[PDB]
Amino acid sequence: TVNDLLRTYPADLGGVDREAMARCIEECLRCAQACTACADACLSEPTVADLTKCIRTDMDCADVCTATAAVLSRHTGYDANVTRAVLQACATVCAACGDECARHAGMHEHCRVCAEACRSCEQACQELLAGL
Amino acid sequence: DREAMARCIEECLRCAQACTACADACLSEPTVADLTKCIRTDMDCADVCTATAAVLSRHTGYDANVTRAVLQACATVCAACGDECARHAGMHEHCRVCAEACRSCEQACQELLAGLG
Amino acid sequence: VDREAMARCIEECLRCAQACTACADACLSEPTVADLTKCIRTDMDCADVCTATAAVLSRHTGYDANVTRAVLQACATVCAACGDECARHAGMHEHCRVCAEACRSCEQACQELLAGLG
Amino acid sequence: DREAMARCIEECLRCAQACTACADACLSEPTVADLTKCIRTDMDCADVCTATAAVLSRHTGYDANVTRAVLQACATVCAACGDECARHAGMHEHCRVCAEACRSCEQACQELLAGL
Ligand SMILES: [Cu+2]
Ligand SMILES: [Cu+2]
Ligand SMILES: [Cu+2]
Ligand SMILES: [Cu+2]
Ligand SMILES: [Cu+2]
Ligand SMILES: [Cu+]
Ligand SMILES: [Cu+]
Ligand SMILES: [Cu+]
Ligand SMILES: [Cu+]
Ligand SMILES: [Cu+]
Ligand SMILES: [Cu+]
Ligand SMILES: [Cu+]
Ligand SMILES: [Cu+]
Ligand SMILES: [Cu+]
Ligand SMILES: [Cu+]
Ligand SMILES: [Cu+]
Ligand SMILES: [Cu+]
Ligand SMILES: [Cu+]
Ligand SMILES: [Cu+]
Ligand SMILES: [Cu+]
Ligand SMILES: [Cu+]
Ligand SMILES: [Cu+]
Ligand SMILES: [Cu+]
Ligand SMILES: [Cu+]
Ligand SMILES: [Cu+]
Ligand SMILES: [Cu+]
Ligand SMILES: [Cu+]
Ligand SMILES: [Cu+]
Ligand SMILES: [Cu+]
Ligand SMILES: [Cu+]
Ligand SMILES: [Cu+]
Ligand SMILES: [Cu+]
Ligand SMILES: [Cu+]
Ligand SMILES: [Cu+]
Ligand SMILES: [Cu+]
Ligand SMILES: [Cu+]
Ligand SMILES: [Cu+]
Ligand SMILES: [Cu+]
Ligand SMILES: [Cu+]
Ligand SMILES: [Cu+]
Ligand SMILES: [Cu+]
Ligand SMILES: [Cu+]
Ligand SMILES: [Cu+]
Ligand SMILES: [Cu+]
Ligand SMILES: [Cu+]
Ligand SMILES: [Cu+]
Ligand SMILES: [Cu+]
Ligand SMILES: [Cu+]
Ligand SMILES: [Cu+]
Ligand SMILES: [Cu+]
Ligand SMILES: [Cu+]
Ligand SMILES: [Cu+]
Ligand SMILES: [Cu+]
Ligand SMILES: [Cu+]
Ligand SMILES: [Cu+]
Ligand SMILES: [Cu+]
Ligand SMILES: [Cu+]
Ligand SMILES: [Cu+]
Ligand SMILES: [Cu+]
Ligand SMILES: [Cu+]
Ligand SMILES: [Cu+]
Ligand SMILES: [Cu+]
Ligand SMILES: [Cu+]
Ligand SMILES: [Cu+]
Repeated sequence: TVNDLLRTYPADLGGVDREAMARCIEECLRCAQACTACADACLSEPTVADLTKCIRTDMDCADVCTATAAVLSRHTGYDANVTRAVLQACATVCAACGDECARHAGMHEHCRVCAEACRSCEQACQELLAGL
Repeated sequence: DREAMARCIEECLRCAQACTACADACLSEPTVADLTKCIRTDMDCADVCTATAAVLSRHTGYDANVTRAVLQACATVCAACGDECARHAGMHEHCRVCAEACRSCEQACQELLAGLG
Repeated sequence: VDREAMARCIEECLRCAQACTACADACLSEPTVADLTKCIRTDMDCADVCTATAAVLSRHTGYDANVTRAVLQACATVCAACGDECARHAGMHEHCRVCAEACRSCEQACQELLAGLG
Repeated sequence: DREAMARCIEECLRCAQACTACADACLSEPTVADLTKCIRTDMDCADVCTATAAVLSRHTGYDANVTRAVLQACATVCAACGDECARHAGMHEHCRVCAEACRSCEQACQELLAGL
């Protein structure tokens, strides 16, 4: 669907890596879902009081990944400054979320899944950023 | 159900992205002046689906009234967006793709809504 | 006449979203966080729906009363639920008292607009 | 200083709403074909300001790198949106109002960023 809409856009996109752009959008949507699920699972743990930083960072990562996917999906009136700045924010938050979840991943499968999604999204954002 | 909940969350996030992409494609059409209702409805559908995905991710069974009310709003907006994009789908492949994403999301929301009661 | 009520509801929704996010964050920092998890979840839901609602209401191009009423109904429902949950903790936590007042005010502004359309 | 954080959150939510309204107003102009970059940038600014308001509401000082990165994105988008709307502000009152909201938000985000 993401690649579909990208191919039907009514103009040339410059020379942005189209396949990398589509991959990053897809990763951001998967990552947002993984983060929201991790936040919800942490909230239901009896040890929730020890997982508050994890929860907060999950929520931040979901919000930024959702914003990022939206900004990346838009090509009209493209502004490299905005796109680069949002990708950099997303990479930073995904790295932070990955770090926090990795600390709980031994104990909680939900944080293991979330950490993998965040690392993958971090890498897809960094790759797109380098390719612009 | 959990599996149906996760399917609906995924559909909502894809739908929001499809609507954003459709709005942007419409905005770049030379005939943009004829696509303004499509663009506005896409924007509404993106905002409601984004909210819906977030609300559903935190669903616990407790206060099903909230979940049902949000699902109903989402189904309604997806159907409206699907109807508008379907009008331009013969001419614009982006609206065809968007209409399909909205119908899929509409159906996933209706299915989940029926399964909560 | 719809427009002044629409603007009032948009303003209420933005105040409500901020109050809910602040309440969720304050609950998260309480030593008793384990007892406030439903409050936190509902605050987050109310912030998301109020932000969506304010955006839908701000748009007049290609207006469709059915969509607007459906979103307002969702918003009214979530504000009422959030108001109820925060009211349970309002005796103990000032943040939940403030949030409950914002949600009731937003609930009422959404119900008023809904009745006036439809 | 927590009051500054709350002020910035409020500004971000107002800015998102102002951008949404400007995008909608532009969409209804007969000259919409000339306003597409304004509309697109308004939509980006709404999404980023919405994200920013949420991130800031949960800020604890722990991982300041996240908050700073988000504020930097927000400042950049608000500046871009402010620039584009300022170009149409002579002709469209909606873009004048939106440009003022974006400049205020840009400045509040830059100020907060410097203070962390
Ligand atoms: Cu987890
Ligand atoms: Cu569509
Ligand atoms: Cu509200
Ligand atoms: Cu509360
Ligand atoms: Cu409310
Ligand atoms: Cu991501
Ligand atoms: Cu994530
Ligand atoms: Cu988690
Ligand atoms: Cu995350
Ligand atoms: Cu993320
Ligand atoms: Cu990210
Ligand atoms: Cu992440
Ligand atoms: Cu995570
Ligand atoms: Cu975790
Ligand atoms: Cu996690
Ligand atoms: Cu993650
Ligand atoms: Cu991520
Ligand atoms: Cu990413
Ligand atoms: Cu949807
Ligand atoms: Cu959609
Ligand atoms: Cu479209
Ligand atoms: Cu369209
Ligand atoms: Cu749509
Ligand atoms: Cu939607
Ligand atoms: Cu939905
Ligand atoms: Cu929907
Ligand atoms: Cu839709
Ligand atoms: Cu549509
Ligand atoms: Cu459409
Ligand atoms: Cu389209
Ligand atoms: Cu369309
Ligand atoms: Cu469409
Ligand atoms: Cu659609
Ligand atoms: Cu949809
Ligand atoms: Cu759906
Ligand atoms: Cu609220
Ligand atoms: Cu509460
Ligand atoms: Cu609330
Ligand atoms: Cu709310
Ligand atoms: Cu409301
Ligand atoms: Cu509400
Ligand atoms: Cu509270
Ligand atoms: Cu509370
Ligand atoms: Cu509340
Ligand atoms: Cu509320
Ligand atoms: Cu309201
Ligand atoms: Cu802002
Ligand atoms: Cu703005
Ligand atoms: Cu505008
Ligand atoms: Cu404009
Ligand atoms: Cu703007
Ligand atoms: Cu903005
Ligand atoms: Cu900002
Ligand atoms: Cu901003
Ligand atoms: Cu702006
Ligand atoms: Cu602007
Ligand atoms: Cu503008
Ligand atoms: Cu304007
Ligand atoms: Cu403008
Ligand atoms: Cu503008
Ligand atoms: Cu603007
Ligand atoms: Cu603006
Ligand atoms: Cu702004
Ligand atoms: Cu700002």
